[PDB]
Amino acid sequence: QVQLVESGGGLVQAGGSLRLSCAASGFPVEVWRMEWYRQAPGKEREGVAAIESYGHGTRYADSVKGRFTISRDNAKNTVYLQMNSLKPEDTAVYYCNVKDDGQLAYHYDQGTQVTVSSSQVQLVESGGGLVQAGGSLRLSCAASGFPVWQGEMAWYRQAPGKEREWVAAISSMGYKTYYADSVKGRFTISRDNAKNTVYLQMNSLKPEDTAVYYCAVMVGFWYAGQGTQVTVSA
Amino acid sequence: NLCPFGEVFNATRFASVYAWNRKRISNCVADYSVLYNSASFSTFKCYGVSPTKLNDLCFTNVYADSFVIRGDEVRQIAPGQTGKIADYNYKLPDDFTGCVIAWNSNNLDSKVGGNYNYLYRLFRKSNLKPFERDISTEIYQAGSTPCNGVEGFNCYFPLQSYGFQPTNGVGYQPYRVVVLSFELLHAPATVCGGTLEVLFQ
Ligand SMILES: *[C@@H]1O[C@H](CO[C@@H]2O[C@@H](C)[C@@H](O)[C@@H](O)[C@@H]2O)[C@@H](O[C@@H]2O[C@H](CO)[C@@H](O[C@@H]3O[C@H](CO)[C@@H](O)[C@H](O[C@H]4O[C@H](CO)[C@@H](O)[C@H](O)[C@@H]4O)[C@@H]3O)[C@H](O)[C@H]2NC(C)=O)[C@H](O[C@@H]2O[C@@H](C)[C@@H](O)[C@@H](O)[C@@H]2O)[C@H]1NC(C)=O
Repeated sequence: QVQLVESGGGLVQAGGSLRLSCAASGFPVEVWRMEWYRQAPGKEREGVAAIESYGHGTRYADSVKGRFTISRDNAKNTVYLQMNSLKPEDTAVYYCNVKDDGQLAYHYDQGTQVTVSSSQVQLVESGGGLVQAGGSLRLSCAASGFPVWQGEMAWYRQAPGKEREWVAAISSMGYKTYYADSVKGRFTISRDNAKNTVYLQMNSLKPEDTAVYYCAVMVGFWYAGQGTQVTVSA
Repeated sequence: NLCPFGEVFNATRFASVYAWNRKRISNCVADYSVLYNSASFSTFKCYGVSPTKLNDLCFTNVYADSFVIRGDEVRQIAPGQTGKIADYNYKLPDDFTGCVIAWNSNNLDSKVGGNYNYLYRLFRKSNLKPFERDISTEIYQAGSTPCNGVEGFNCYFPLQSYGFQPTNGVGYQPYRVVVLSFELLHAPATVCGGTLEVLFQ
C-alpha cells in the first residue's frame, strides 16, 4: 500500500551531477516532511536534505549546502535530490524517508547507490418487555455520574420512524411532576435518591404505548440512556 | 437567548488540537429541544462537578473547548496525563473541575485517500501550562546547530498532519473532543428571573 522507491543513482566522475528520485505511493508527498539520508562506507547514516510539508521550507546538511537541491513534484508524488559538483565524499547509499510520526499507522519504516570517482456519566434503562394490553410495567433508570436529585429527569419514547414523544418529567431538587396528556392517570414518574434511580410506573398499557422508552437528565442539553423496549399486544 | 449547546456538538468543522477552539456559553437558557444519548458519546466523564450544573447559568459561565485528536489520545484529555497532546497541544490542570466528552468522528473527519486537514504540534521547547494555547510556527531547533535560512537538517517545522483514513483501526480514527469548564459568577446573569412545561401542556 505505502511505498517509497529510490532511483537516480550511478557511478559518475568527481564534479559531475546526478538526480535522485523518491517515488511515493499510498500518501501525498506534500502533507509531511520528506527527507533524504545517505550512509557512506565506514560511516553511520546522515541526514542530507529535507523538504517540509507544503511551503514550510527546505533544509540541508552543511556538507551539501550550495551543491544539492531537494524539491517535490506533487503531481508526480515524487521528491527529488539534484546533486551537482559531486565529490568522492558524496559516495554512499542514499535513502528516502517520510516523517509521518506514526500517522501511516500500518506502515513500518532499499536505497540507491551513488559512487563518485471522577465518574462516568451514564443512564441505563431497564424493565421493558412484551405485555398484554391492560397490563403494567415498571421501568427503572440507573444513573451514574450525577445525583438524580439534582437534575430534571424525564422519560420519552420513540416508535421507529416516528417522532420522539416526551412522556413524564420530574423537577430538579423537587417533586413537581409533568405528564403528556396521552398518559395522564396511567403513568407515574418517581425518584429514589438512595439508589440514584428514577422509575416509570406504567399501568393500563395500550398497544399505542409500544416504543423504545428512554430516561434522560437535563444537563444544558438533554442526556439520555440506551432505551428499553416496550411492546404492548392487543 | 437559547444556550447554543447544539452548535458545539453538531458543528460541521472542528478545530485542530494545537489551535483548539473555545466557545463561551453564558447568559442563556437551556435548549429543551437538544438531546444526546449513550450512543452519541464514547466518553462523558466529569471531575469534581455534577453535569447538572450545565442546566442553570444564572451564576455560571460555561467554556466549551473543542478539537480533534486520535482515538488513542483521548485518554490524554484528563488530569495528570502526559504525551504529545497533553504536553504540547491541550493541557488540563491537575485540579481540573469540569467534564470531558468525546465521540468517534471517523464518519466526518476521515475520507478515502486520507484527511490531512487536522494538525497537532509535534515539537516544543517546554510543556504547556494548563489551558495554554500555542499556535506559533517558529522552526524548532532539535540539534546544536541554530536554524537560519535553509541551514540545518535538525531544524523542524513544528506542526504535524494527522492522516485519518476510514479503514484505520479505531485507535487511529479521529475523535471529536469537548471540554466543559465552569466559571462561578458573582452577580446574577440577566437571564436569571426554558421550563419543563414547554414539553407538557
Ligand atoms: C446532531 O447530532 C445528533 C447526535 O449525533 C450523534 O452524536 C454525535 C455526538 C455523534 O456521535 C454522531 O455520530 C451521532 O450520530 C444527531 O442525531 C443522531 O442522528 C443519528 C443518525 O445520523 C441517529 O443514529 C441512528 O439511530 C437509530 C436509533 O434510533 C438507528 O436506527 C440508526 O442505525 C442505523 O444503522 C444501523 C447499522 O449501524 C442499522 O442497523 C439501523 O437499522 C440504522 O440503519 C442510527 O444509528 C441517532 O440516533 C441520533 N441521535 C439522537 C440523540 O438524536 C442529529 O441528527 C438529526 O436528528 C436525527 C433525529 C435525524 O433526524 C438526523 O437525520 C438529523 O440530521 C444531528 N443534527 C443535525 C442537523 O445534523
